[PDB]
Amino acid sequence: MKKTKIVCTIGPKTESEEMLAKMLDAGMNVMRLNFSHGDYAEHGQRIQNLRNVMSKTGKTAAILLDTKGPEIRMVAVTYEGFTTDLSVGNTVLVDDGLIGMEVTAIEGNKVICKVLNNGDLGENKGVNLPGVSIALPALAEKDKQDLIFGCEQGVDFVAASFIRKRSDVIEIREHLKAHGGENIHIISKIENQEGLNNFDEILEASDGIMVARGDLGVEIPVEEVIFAQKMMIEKCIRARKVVITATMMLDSMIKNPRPTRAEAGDVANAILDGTDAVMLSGESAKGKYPLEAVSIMATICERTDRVMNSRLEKLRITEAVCRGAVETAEKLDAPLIVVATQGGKSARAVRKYFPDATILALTTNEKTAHQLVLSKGVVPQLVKEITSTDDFYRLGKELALQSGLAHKGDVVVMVSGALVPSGTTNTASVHVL
Amino acid sequence: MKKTKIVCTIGPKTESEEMLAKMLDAGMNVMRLNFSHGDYAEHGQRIQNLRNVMSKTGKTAAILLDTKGPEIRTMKLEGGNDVSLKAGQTFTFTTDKSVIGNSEMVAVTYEGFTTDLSVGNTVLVDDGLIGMEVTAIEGNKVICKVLNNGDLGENKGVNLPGVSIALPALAEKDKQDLIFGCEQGVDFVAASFIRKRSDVIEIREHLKAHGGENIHIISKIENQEGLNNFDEILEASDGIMVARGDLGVEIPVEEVIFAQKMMIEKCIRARKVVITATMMLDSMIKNPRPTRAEAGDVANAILDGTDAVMLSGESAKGKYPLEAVSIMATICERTDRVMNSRLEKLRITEAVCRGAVETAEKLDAPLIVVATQGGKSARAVRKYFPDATILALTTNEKTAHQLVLSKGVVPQLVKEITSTDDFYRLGKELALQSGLAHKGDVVVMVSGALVPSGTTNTASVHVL
Amino acid sequence: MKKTKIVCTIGPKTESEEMLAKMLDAGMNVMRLNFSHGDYAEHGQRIQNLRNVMSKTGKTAAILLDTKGPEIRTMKLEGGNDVSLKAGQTFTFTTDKSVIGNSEMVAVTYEGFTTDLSVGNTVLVDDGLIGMEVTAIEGNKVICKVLNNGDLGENKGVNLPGVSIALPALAEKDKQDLIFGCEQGVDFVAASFIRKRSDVIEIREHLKAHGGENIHIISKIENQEGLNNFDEILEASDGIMVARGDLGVEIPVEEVIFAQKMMIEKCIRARKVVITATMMLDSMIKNPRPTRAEAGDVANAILDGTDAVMLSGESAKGKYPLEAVSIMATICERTDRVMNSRLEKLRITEAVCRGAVETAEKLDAPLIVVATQGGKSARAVRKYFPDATILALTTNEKTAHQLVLSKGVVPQLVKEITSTDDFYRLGKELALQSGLAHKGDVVVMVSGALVPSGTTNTASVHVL
Amino acid sequence: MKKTKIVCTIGPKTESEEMLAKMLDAGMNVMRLNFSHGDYAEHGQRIQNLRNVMSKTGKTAAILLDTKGPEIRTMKLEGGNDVSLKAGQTFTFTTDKSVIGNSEMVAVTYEGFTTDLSVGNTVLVDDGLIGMEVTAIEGNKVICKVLNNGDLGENKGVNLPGVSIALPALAEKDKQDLIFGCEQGVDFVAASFIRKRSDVIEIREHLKAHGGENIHIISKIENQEGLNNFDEILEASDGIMVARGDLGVEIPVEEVIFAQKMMIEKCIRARKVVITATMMLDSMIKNPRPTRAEAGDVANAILDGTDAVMLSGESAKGKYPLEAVSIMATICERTDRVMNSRLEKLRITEAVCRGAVETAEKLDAPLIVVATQGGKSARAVRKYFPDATILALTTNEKTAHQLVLSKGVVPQLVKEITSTDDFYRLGKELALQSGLAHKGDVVVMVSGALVPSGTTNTASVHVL
Repeated sequence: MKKTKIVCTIGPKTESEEMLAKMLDAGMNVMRLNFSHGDYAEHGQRIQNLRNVMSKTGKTAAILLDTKGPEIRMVAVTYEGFTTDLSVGNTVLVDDGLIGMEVTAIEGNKVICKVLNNGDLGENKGVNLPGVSIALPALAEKDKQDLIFGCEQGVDFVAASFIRKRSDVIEIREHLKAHGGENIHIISKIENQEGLNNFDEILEASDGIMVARGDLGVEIPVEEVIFAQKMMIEKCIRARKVVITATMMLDSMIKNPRPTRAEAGDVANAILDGTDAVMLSGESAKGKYPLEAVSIMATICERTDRVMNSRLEKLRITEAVCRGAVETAEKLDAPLIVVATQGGKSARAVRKYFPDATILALTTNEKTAHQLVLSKGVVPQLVKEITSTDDFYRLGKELALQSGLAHKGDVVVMVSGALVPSGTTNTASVHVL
Repeated sequence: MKKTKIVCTIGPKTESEEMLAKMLDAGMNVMRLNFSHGDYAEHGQRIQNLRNVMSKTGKTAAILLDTKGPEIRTMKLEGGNDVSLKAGQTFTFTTDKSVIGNSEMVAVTYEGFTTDLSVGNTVLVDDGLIGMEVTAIEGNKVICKVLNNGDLGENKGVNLPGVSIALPALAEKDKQDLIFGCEQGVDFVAASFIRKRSDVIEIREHLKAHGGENIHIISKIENQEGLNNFDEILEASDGIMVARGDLGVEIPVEEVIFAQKMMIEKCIRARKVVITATMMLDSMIKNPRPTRAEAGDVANAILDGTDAVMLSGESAKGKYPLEAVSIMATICERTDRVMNSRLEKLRITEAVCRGAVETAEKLDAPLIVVATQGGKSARAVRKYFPDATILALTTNEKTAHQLVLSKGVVPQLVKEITSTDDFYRLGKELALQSGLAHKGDVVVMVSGALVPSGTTNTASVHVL
Repeated sequence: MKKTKIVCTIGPKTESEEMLAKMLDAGMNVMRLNFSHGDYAEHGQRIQNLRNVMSKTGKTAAILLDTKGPEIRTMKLEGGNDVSLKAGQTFTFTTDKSVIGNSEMVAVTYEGFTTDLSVGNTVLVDDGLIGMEVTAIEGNKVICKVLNNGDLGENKGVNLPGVSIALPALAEKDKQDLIFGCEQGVDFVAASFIRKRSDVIEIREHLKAHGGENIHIISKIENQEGLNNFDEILEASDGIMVARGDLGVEIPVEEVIFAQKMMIEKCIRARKVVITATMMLDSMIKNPRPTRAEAGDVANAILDGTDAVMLSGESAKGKYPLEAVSIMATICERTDRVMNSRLEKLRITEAVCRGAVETAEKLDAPLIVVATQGGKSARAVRKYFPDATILALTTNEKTAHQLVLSKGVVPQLVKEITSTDDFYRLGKELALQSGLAHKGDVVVMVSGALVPSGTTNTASVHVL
Repeated sequence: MKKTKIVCTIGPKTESEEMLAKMLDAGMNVMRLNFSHGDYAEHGQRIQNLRNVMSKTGKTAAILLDTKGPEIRTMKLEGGNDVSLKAGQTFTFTTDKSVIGNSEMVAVTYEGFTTDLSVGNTVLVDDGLIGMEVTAIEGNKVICKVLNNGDLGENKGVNLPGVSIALPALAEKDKQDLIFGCEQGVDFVAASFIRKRSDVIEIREHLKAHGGENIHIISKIENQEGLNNFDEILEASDGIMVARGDLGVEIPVEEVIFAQKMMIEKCIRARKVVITATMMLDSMIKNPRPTRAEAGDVANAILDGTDAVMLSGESAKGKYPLEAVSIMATICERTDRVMNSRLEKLRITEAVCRGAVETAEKLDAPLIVVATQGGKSARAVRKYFPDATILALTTNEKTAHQLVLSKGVVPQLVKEITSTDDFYRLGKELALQSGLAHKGDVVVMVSGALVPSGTTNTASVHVL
């Protein structure tokens, strides 16, 4: 059964309970909500329906909120500081890369440029200032209400748009914490050369990364974009942080109930690079065939996961422990690695080595039972309490057999923290069911 | 410099010497002649031109003749107008080549469309535009049921999943194209729609009848039968062309990457070339820049491990053909750059050619000089993805051109090589001459010695 | 500090408390009681002196009772006068125990001497002093030709190299000695002349009979038959004593090293103690420094991988016992200090314990703390030759004592460990208080959880 | 069968063509002439005797000159009677070679005794028989306190544990020995008591002045100074002899094995021969079979990786010199048999030669044919302990001689090789001819090509 997770952007064609239950069945794991449209009571109801389908069925799913972030769209440009922040020689581009201009003069409220290439300029096009740094907040007074709605509803993840550096992340995170959303994970969307160059620092600040290669492409040389993707997936796998692969996934399916062979290859290679999750935007949100897309997407995942291997080859404790747990599991042919988590780090720590076995992750934490839904190959499980290391062993032996994920006489490797604080994974323990 | 080779389909937009020189200058290595169109006088000239440029410049290049192969076409419609088909509708295929079609029925060029197809099977028209499962067969008719909405034009292609189409390996015309190619002396022949071992042997027997015994046969796997017979098809051929677009029509979508990755992997093991072909930078037929999706697709096939990536319409008829070769070259360069050598029943040649590459690497040699007759040893070194350029010395002119298709090899025609010490002596003179290395560079040299041409058996480390 | 354990034979010149305490200081770990000698009253006070030194000092040692064994000896000569035998002469052994021998004939204590032997067989008398070849077995006579000049004394040992001897597993006195062994509650019994599995089973039965079921049987391999059946013998035993001198008078000399190395290796694999025993520092029976060659042979046996090295008469009855222990122990520390862990069907215990050592090494842990009931999981950890010391906590005393014989384990006896977390709390307390580790140090802790005695399943890492 | 080589000391009881011939049959590879004994006529005849046997049989051997070397000895006693020294007594050595001593004073041969020694230093006399500690040095007297009881005889050896002695590199008769050594064209010279690089540089200059520039210098490491300077000594030597007995009287016991194994390790890595030399089978001087412990000591020295193992008194002045060679050789065959290649700063020869052994093993080659001018490539391929035999081809007869000492090489003097292919051609003729390999065997062939003497840069695989 598939291991990599499917994020499905849900809008009004798909928000019903009956569809949401269908889409969970087809392999949806996370509802993405893209607040570049809609009204709050609509969205608020879109959440409740999923949360109803969840009670009604026993399925887990996570909720992820998208923020739009900063934009810049003789023509008239939205951004008043355009003239300040641009510089002589700079390369402006309009309409996702279509026309490139080089800045010759800026006088007053005017950036006068020389057009470098032919193109048909229209209404409301994108302006990209590659290199150039923009003084717009990561999170402007306008998208901030989106966030607050998000904390209020208690979404699991926030994907933040147009992240260019550490500071940006920290400013999304200081917002959330101002409103009770401190336990909400931030996924940073690298959509530009600046964010790209600042990735390692964007990565230490965030909880994950959304690889938006479409957006990124506009800004950097084509022959660099896959390599950006691969690097960022690899850097995320190492850090133990979720990474979604997001843009241009199965786009044809907004018009067709079957994907291009080049889309499928492109989704399969991202999974092979090592993602946690693959994303469906309009295919599930606006298009004519949303349940078709989730289902083909799920067969691509399943077919791809199932040929992939484990990945075992200062040195840290959690790293030694969790690498041994997976090495030992596969050695002993265990179907499962059963893990105790508070905030998820150690289910994430095990997953980093791409286990054959399923991670069944026991938490008493609700947010982290949901959040873990976005981690590759992980099945979260909310438990009432784990009182001791032997209790954990005893409980997880019950839930493993009970899970149907293993049977009597199966070997199961159990991973947890014992006499340590939350941050750490420190003991591994093999058991026969 | 780029190690993977670029095969460019030359058309009349590119066939000139001044444009062919530019293409060799942007990074084209192999000229593909698509005999699904054109004529012998034209292709004859396209050949002479390249041979002229290669003479004019001193560049090397290979010439690949692509066969059109067996097809099933639907034929003509009433008044030559497209008809609109619709789901659940009965449609019917007729074997009568003079029945003109409408939205109820067409005729198909293939006389055994019934004799072969079977009640229940899938029929797809215009490269999978329209799908249809069979519900009956009677007489000269395949009575079908239409599964989705489309418009049927005239003369469309028919893809018959599963159906062992008993069409022959060589078309009526295909034989005369092959004969043209033997006469012209082309280096490779890429043969379309290879379903089994016997299909290969039928092209090889054809070429052998005509002085083509030394021509390499690149089999195009374009359907499920060919896939299922890959290992045997590969034992029989000299290389493989992965046709992704074609296979995409023929097999489930989630299988194609894996059909590609699987075929490239086995080609490398077999020491035979592999071209990754359809659906590369097709957008560049209208656009002077590629998709991010396209440049990505290309990079992943180089990373999978191809020898060569192929330009079709983008260099044959597209509006921006020199741009394709250049961005296709920068993608190559960029990708090879970050690739590693892969070193981790005995075979003497595997043994020495793996050592010689592992040593090159440890000693930081710029070059591996290899001595070949038919290219095997240079192909056997290439199998471990050396960092080092393989400079391969031949006295055989054909295998000198043929070798231009292999990854990161640079062929060089030499007068004779008289002995093992002479090889070492001559290859150092040419290694310095090549500008691929310099004084005090180490150079591993690979060759056979007191052995027949099959075998590569000795290696030698030299400081220039 | 040294990791390989020293077994010291205790006799009357070193049996005192003051001396026992010095030797414990020098490196003694195990007191061997050789029952070739002494009475039960002596060995009893011997055992008592050591127990009082352990009381008074908190040192732990073990007590290993070494049987004398069944034997074939020659018996009494005319007048008690040694005789000189000549190369080539005839000589006869007689099963007849009444015959007072001379220059032509002796009696041997073994009734089955004619049965066991064969024409062509070699008989060695007095530690291979004299050899002879069997020329005819007639009646109660074995008639031989003398292979070399030598002097026969009374009551000499006989070795039948290559021959199976149907002597019993235990001499009569041996059975009477073993019950004393049970009474006294010794930790080990080393059983002499072990030839086959059945011998070991017998011995186990005997001890089991007298409440001695927790006493470990160390099988002494002293000849070819025993070497032949070593695997099935090691299976039935708790460990092995490699008696090199005996093997050297029984099997070809060039074989004895590989006998030693094979048996230490299979003991390590089976997770069972091995003692390297005879001919260690015998020169120190007379001198206060060992030979160069003596020092090398001990060192090589530790590098082979023994748990323990043995002193015999040079700590029991020699003139420099305390110097023997000391230099023995300096060879020990010197050799241990340069050995490496050994990390490279699959079981749970082996998987866990090898992860324990491997992780310990990676994380620079001074200590691996194990909780044992019967000693196994300390021995399972010891198999990989860790750099860390193994603190092994038991509530079981006999095992706390037997674990003293195991390479580089520091046993220690505890009230109780109630749970797995209790274990990790307890072992950190004792790890710090042991002075083996200090605050900041990592400590890998190994145990069994929700499993019965047999099994080591879990492992935790902690910083002190 | 065996690969490790045997140096045998030839003395009176063994010097005859009949004897030497059986010696060679039994395992002898090198004749050691020990120049602590015997006039030049004697050694001259032994030299001739051996060269006769070789000629008359086609056998190869080498001849090695073992210098006596510089010494400190005690001198003459009153009336020439042994004096018994008592522990705690005062005892003085005098630099006055006029004095005739007794139980309180002796003269020594060494004038620098007083200089080199220090209060607190240990003096040993008669191979460690009596030890003493310096209490004061006054004038030409080193006043001591005797450490243990013993009879000092006359003309006894003195060892100064850990003291740098400024005796010269060479004794006066040593120089005259080395000149005879040159006239005789011996193949090696094992120089005695080598303690710093400058000593070797001297011995080399002496041989060079007498036309012995082709003679290899084996440095004997006999004390702590030699050991601390072993890296630069090894570097200026062609090889090493480990004098264990002497190291035993000079450095801490527990340290001697390690000194051995270190020095064997470093000679392997350096591609220079190493001989393990003293106290191997000394018991066999009086006895026809060796000791268990002696057998073990030889086997371990072989597993450490020696080229050669040395006999002394056993073959020179023993009772059973041919018994000794035989069991030594059985010990060799038996141990060599169970050892493995060692495959697992970036240089050419090391790469080619590792690859060759590496390739030979993969392909199971019985044989590696090497072409050598001064033996280096034989010694380079030997470094990895190939399973295969090295058949080493030279036109140089000295190296064909010296290569006799290298582990598992079979020297072959050939009339020429004119090219690399000429090599490959001849190496198969000889490989088949040699009975070592047979039709169908793989044979790996290693040489230099387009390179001067120093370098091994080409390897080739051939089927016979």
